Amino acid sequence: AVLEPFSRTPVIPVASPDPALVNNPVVAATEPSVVKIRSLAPRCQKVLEGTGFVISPDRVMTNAHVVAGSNNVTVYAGDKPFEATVVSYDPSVDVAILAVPHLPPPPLVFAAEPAKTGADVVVLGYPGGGNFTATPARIREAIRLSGPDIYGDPEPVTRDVYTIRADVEQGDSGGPLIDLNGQVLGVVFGAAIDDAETGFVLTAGEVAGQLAKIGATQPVGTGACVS
Amino acid sequence: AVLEPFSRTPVIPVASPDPALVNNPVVAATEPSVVKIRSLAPRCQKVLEGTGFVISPDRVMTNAHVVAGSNNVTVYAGDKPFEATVVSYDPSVDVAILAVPHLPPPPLVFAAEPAKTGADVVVLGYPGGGNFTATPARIREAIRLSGPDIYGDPEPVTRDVYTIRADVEQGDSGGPLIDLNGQVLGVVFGAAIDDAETGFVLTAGEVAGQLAKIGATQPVGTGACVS
Repeated sequence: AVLEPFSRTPVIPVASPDPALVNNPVVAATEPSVVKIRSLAPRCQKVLEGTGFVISPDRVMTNAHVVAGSNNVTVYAGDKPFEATVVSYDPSVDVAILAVPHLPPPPLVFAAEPAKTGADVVVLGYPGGGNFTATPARIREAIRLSGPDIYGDPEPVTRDVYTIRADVEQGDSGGPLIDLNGQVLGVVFGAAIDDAETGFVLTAGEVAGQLAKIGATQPVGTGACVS
Repeated sequence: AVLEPFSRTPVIPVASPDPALVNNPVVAATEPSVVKIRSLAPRCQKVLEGTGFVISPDRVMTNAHVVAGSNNVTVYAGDKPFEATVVSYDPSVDVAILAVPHLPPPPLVFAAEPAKTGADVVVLGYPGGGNFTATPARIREAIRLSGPDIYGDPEPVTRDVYTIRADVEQGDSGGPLIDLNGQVLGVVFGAAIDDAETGFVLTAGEVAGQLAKIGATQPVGTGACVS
């Protein structure tokens, strides 16, 4: 008889994030390029709020689920609204790119190399659709994560992610995980259900393919409401 | 005490469709402009097949649910495949428009006036992804139908539809309901669940708004897999 429990390796244990990261000079320097996204989604009977960041002039990256099902997307930078168009939308990888004419802040650069276990990193975003907040974090591990896409479609997806030790909050989706150099390590998208202090981040490598469509100008749809 | 059953008016009873409609000269004349659609949908672990029809040179109308979740759409006319691009996709009304370069058959015209109860009409399409089939039909009523969109999103939709007396088959979705003049009265999309010989057709008026995007050229997404 082979016994039939299911087991998996735990998320890599790492030290508590350094609380002082909230005051690291990288936070204030990066903040202008981290934007709030508000999406009206009457089909879903919701207003969605999340975070994005500038990837090139007039181009903002966020998660697909931050705009899924919506019919109007506004980007806020420096407490000012900017009209946005969804020009790339990928519910499998979970990334959207927005065209945002005349958006003042400069782009952030994706980090050239992967982060290492135990590294000090920072989640930047807008919890609750409120004020900009830096959330101290620590890298646990780069993993290949398999699971459903944002719609729960039949065929699962496999993506390169970081697990992090952090308290990721609703509204942080779409924001960057930055290193202490102010470069983007990935896009924060989720939190563990059962593992309280664990967040999930799409790696820079995982989202890189989306940039092939950065030159798009026409609106693409925003798909179904997330269940 | 007010009693609490639910009641509704029955679909309008009408005579059985005239079986001779399969041989009406309008069928053969319209057939070249009624195309088969095959959509590869690996996200949904399915191949989807339905029907569409030419609405303007190199432009085909079908239902959104005929291409929902797919990543490749082929149009077949005269037993030949044509590459297609989804350039408009509306899961609320349930209509997609395909750009189909160098598609030989001519367009069909939308009928200028609504059909009347009892009118002889014909459902044209490709049941089971097989051979072209004309299905005799009879108009029951033009109604305003409320219900969920194709994804079961929270907010219901209200659409102008015909109910018809007909045996609508899987694969007929997206095909035209034609009058005896060979003009398009609407787009066949569904069948009653409990009322066996009843089909549902989006009216010409209901789908007319989609034509505002007929000049689109860039691909839009195909949304979520229908559950």
